[PDB]
Amino acid sequence: VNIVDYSDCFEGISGGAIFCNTKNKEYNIYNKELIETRRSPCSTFKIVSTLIGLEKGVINSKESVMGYDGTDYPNKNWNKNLSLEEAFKESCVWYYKKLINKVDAKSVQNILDDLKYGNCDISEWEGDLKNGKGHLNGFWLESSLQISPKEQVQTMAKIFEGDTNFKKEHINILRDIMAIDVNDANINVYGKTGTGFDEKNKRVDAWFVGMLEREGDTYYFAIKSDDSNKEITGPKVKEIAINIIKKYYS
Ligand SMILES: *C(=O)N1C[C@H](NOS(=O)(=O)O)CC[C@H]1C(N)=O
Repeated sequence: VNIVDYSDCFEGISGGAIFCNTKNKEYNIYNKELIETRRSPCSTFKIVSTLIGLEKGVINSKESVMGYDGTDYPNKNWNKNLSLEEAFKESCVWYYKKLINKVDAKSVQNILDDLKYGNCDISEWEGDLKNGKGHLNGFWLESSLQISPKEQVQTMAKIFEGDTNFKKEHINILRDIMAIDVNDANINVYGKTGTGFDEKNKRVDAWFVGMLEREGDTYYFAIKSDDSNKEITGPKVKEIAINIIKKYYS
């Protein structure tokens, strides 16, 4: 465990980072207190909910559809019968809500328990209804389920090193749809953003979680901001994460 200083890449934004290479158990940690603090995963839960849906047969491939019903949404790309790949990349809430609501709560509880997914608390299945957004809510969106950045990395490692019971075919579907382009062909980066606002503490939950492959070595990582500035989003923390990867992990 090496404590490191990534502050320059954070460019004044409050946050922390953890990178882990499980081949040589080297843990690089910036802001240890924050890296161990549990918070809502927000849209980073799509990594796990995709695997749940695949395991239960609700979806089957990166083409799979969830039967769009014509409801009007402000994001143009949500207004279609989009595939799993598109729903993941567009963070389509209705698709992932419909997917998870086809799965019984005990199945979800047991999968989160097996993954050690933070507090594994799905008690508020409906999510944070007091925000007024109704069915555009759930236990993983600023609600009962909470996970620390370190636990995110531990979960990512368990999944992608083949240490869970999820099918290898399903893990490869997730790998494919998580791949991002960082304009450097010598590293393969995979990840997912998440954005929430913690109404209790007046702080954002801005995430980028994923993995980095660079010539035989693999690093599992989680970058997290808790800034009070509502402008700080998942996509913004992904930029920060990419800056760290290019500076320290290339
Ligand atoms: C996920 O955190 N969410 C879904 C959607 N995409 O967020 S992301 O760009 O950080 O991946 C909008 C924000 C949030 C939500 N409100 O559900």
